[PDB]
Amino acid sequence: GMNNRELYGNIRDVYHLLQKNLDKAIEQYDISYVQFGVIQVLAKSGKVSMSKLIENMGCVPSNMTTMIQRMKRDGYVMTEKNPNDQRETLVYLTKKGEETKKQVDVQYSDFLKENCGCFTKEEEGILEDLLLKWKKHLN
Amino acid sequence: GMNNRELYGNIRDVYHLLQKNLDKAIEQYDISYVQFGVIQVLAKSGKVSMSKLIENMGCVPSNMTTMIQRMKRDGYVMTEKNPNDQRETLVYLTKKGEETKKQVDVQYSDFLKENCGCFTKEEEGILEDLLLKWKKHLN
Repeated sequence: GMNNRELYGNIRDVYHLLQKNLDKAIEQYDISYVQFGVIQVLAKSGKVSMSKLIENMGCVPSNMTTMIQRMKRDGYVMTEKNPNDQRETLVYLTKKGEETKKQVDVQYSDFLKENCGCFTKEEEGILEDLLLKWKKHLN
Repeated sequence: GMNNRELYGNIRDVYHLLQKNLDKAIEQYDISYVQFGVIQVLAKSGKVSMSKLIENMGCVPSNMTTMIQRMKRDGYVMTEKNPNDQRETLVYLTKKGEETKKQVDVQYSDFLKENCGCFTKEEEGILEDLLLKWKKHLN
């Protein structure tokens, strides 16, 4: 009902304020949350496939191939055809992108503190329980 | 720290499971959350501008103009140049899109119940308080 609808709305609003505030925080590095996400994904995993990257993206945009090409010319990522399967593209961080991650992690750390630090320790425990209960229900 | 980072992660994960589950729910109507969003925005407001629509989108995709053209050929929305300002495009729902909203609202109502109804009434009140506290902090 209106209680369920009000809850869906509150969770989206908080999520959207968090992306807005993260984008503000990483602004200086000429990247947005979407490019930042790719850099985080590609640092953890090694040289993965385009498909693996799309799968590992928590949220996939409506222009991945275009968006990666932009990152390719910018010098953050490098793409190459897999010598085994010619219809597959492997993607990985360049030295510059590796260095860009290091520099952005400092602003990201500050982002999490300044934006996810408003609750008391008691409230954090309550919020954690409730959000994990919600995950189990949805998957 | 790790508490702040774990909280950011939990809120994103729940949000992403909600879009996944909504897309599954509205699948039959040949639309995704992004097209559904536009239909909801355009039903509430009347004939708005492309800019107004982009602003009123809680989350704006990386291909609005392309994505609206797709909805234009599909017959959900209609676009026209404003006779006052020629460099401005006005957008609005067609009869089909108006009818599509009616039919999707039934599945959306079921989506909210099946996905945002897992908490007790006591928990709903606690979750509401915590999420509103988070909004005030972020804006």
